Amino acid sequence: ERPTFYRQELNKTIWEVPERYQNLSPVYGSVCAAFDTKTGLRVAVKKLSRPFQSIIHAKRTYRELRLLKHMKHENVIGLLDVFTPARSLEEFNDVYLVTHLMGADLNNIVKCQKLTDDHVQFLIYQILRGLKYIHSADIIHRDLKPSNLAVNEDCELKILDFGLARTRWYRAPEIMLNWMHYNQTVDIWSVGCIMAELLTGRTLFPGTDHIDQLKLILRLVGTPGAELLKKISSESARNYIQSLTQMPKMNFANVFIGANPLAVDLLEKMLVLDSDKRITAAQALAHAYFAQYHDPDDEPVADPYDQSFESRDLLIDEWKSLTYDEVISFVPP
Ligand SMILES: CCNC(=O)c1cn2ncnc(Nc3cc(C(=O)NOC)ccc3C)c2c1C
Repeated sequence: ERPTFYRQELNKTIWEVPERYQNLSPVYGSVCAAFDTKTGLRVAVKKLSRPFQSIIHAKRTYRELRLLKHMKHENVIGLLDVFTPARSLEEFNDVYLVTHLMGADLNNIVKCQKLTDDHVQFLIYQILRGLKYIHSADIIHRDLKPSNLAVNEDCELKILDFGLARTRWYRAPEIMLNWMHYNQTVDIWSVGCIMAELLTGRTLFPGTDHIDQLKLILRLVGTPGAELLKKISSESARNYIQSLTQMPKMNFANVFIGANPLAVDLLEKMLVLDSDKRITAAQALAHAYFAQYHDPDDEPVADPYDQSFESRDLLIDEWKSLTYDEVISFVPP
């Protein structure tokens, strides 16, 4: 039961999409905003770039599609559709993924603007809820930031681009210097930088380079204590820390002047150097800063997700064909 595609040489790249998708307006892939005719609903259409013209892209293509098909949560971007103009696995070299189009990202909401505590509470609460879900399926975002967080006019939020990362202002210090083995709280640190910027209106750690980034982070969290350093195996990481000039951790109360007391408590719990001791998503959800929204019975986790392919070393065409299977087997929500 195929459909009828049309061609749009607009962008500097050719778009070949189904009839229902009209008024393509451009906005690892090029994305267009478009108007779905079948639903009168505005969507986001993504054309994957050279999905199968390199082994890394091939695997990433398969990875992104599996994740989108499996993830069903109100705070995690969902897949409306996936298609290709190709009529056979031999013709397949293009992949399109369609999503809901939201009104704005977080990069603009705080665009030189301070929010209200309730606004912040609600935004951060949804990130944590969507994060708990993703983390439960054993997926980590890795590059969470204002731009991949999509919000609509009613402040309802969805997480974008998770699990692909397998733009320095939101990365955990341990994932930046490559020291102490990282865990899921790497996303918790990003949330910290985002929640802070949401309350203050300014970028928490607005670095100008890798080295200068660690500077700012350490200016606030203070240099790693003996407890942390003793757990750091990397010699190169140890040489760097031991070479820095000692610095005390600041009191977040005298940093986040005026913010709701509990906000500062949650913050302090999120912006910790010790990944071992950083609060988790599920744990941050139970925090009192969220008593108005917290609901232990409406904070779902993900059904088991088979990721074994991650340990696969296949050929481009093997990845290509597996994707083709995911494409044709797709059924809309
Ligand atoms: C607030 C205004 N902006 C938007 O609505 C908006 C802006 N973009 N930009 C890029 N991609 C978007 N969606 C998307 C995300 C993934 C994905 O997340 N796969 O990675 C696991 C896959 C395909 C698509 C189409 C997107 C949306 C929905």
